[PDB]
Amino acid sequence: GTVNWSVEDIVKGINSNNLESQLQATQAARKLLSREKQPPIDNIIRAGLIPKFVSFLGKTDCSPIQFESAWALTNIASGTSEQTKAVVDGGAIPAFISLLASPHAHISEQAVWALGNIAGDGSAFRDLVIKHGAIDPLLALLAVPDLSTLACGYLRNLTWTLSNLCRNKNPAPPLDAVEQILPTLVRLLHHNDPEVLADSCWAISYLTDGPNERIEMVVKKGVVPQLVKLLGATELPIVTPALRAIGNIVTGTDEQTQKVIDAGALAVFPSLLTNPKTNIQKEATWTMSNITAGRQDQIQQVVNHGLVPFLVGVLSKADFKTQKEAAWAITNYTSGGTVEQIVYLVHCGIIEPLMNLLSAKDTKIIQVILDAISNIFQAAEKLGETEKLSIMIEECGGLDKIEALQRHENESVYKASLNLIEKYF
Amino acid sequence: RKRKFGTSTPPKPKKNRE
Repeated sequence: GTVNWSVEDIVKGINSNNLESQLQATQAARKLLSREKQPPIDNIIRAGLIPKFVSFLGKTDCSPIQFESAWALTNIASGTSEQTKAVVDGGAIPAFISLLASPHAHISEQAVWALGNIAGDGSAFRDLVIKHGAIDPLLALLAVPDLSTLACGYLRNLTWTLSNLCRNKNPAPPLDAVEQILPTLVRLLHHNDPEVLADSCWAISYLTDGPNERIEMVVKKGVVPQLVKLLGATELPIVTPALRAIGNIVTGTDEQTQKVIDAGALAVFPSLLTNPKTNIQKEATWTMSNITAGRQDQIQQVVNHGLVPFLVGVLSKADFKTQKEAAWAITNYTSGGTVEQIVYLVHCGIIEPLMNLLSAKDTKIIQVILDAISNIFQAAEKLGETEKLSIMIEECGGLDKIEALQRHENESVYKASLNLIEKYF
Repeated sequence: RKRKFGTSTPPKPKKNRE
């Protein structure tokens, strides 16, 4: 009936003065725009149909055409930034916000979806959706005693749209909007649906990626223990955003990092640092690097949890990016650690993998490793053991690497390698 | 010395309803 229409037939039907013909044509457009391959979005836009769909959004007495037009506009706004912009330029934002209060759950769901696409375009349309007043009705849709009474798809769509309202960072979302959304986000973060949990964790990760004041807004809500719990989850779609959020949080002040530590996060890193998923290993090692850049008692907590051998393992064998994160962790550890902590690090076997990594073609990691070596040598000096560390570095073949670095492109590598060779060798 | 950042993939920014 409304399958495989031509855009010309759709235009004829919508340009008729017959609401039912308009509805059939709008459904035909929806079915065209919801097909598997190559939906004719640009042809629909060229025909000037967006303003008609937007007007149909306000037909309270014809809920079917409201739903059909909402779906069509949702699929148009899901495309390029120019197609989303075409939807916005037709006045769709306030119409969808008004539809958020529809008595029909499927229509309000479609409005939530469309606003999610518009906000997901980027920070400008996100902030414009916020300025039109979307947050209040969106959150009102979730103001129920128990989230389990809502349909799973409805709740997942609401969570995804809210996460898009927390997304992007040039500029970051308005502070007032973040504060208005956060409690509902915590609620959702305690839900039992894995997709809701994943998207809520992703929203928290968005909100924690930035200045330490944003991290503080998030941490003050008491979400860190739940984030650690989810970090322990069996589903990787949940562990990934939880780990991102935890890493973001430990990029902040020593007190925020301490909040992460007090919640028991380190006990999970034996698994994360050996996780078969490369991205998990990389981001866990990055998190560890930011924790080793903390205070000496926090480095000591890293030591007590037995995580130094796991850093040695990652440095010894892993994807090169994870090995770079591990080099960063080692340099931070040696820069901020006590003499006893650096001695412990050496006793765990860091020297050999550190040296084997000096044969890489990435200048940054070479600089990081040479700085770590300098710090360890300073500790040795304080202990009067410089010659023994020298012998160790020679035995594993690191002396030859440092000598080769003496003739390197970068000036810092040149200088540091020559300083090491002339002061300790 | 703290270094800020820069299915298991992040949620899609936009979603078509098939």
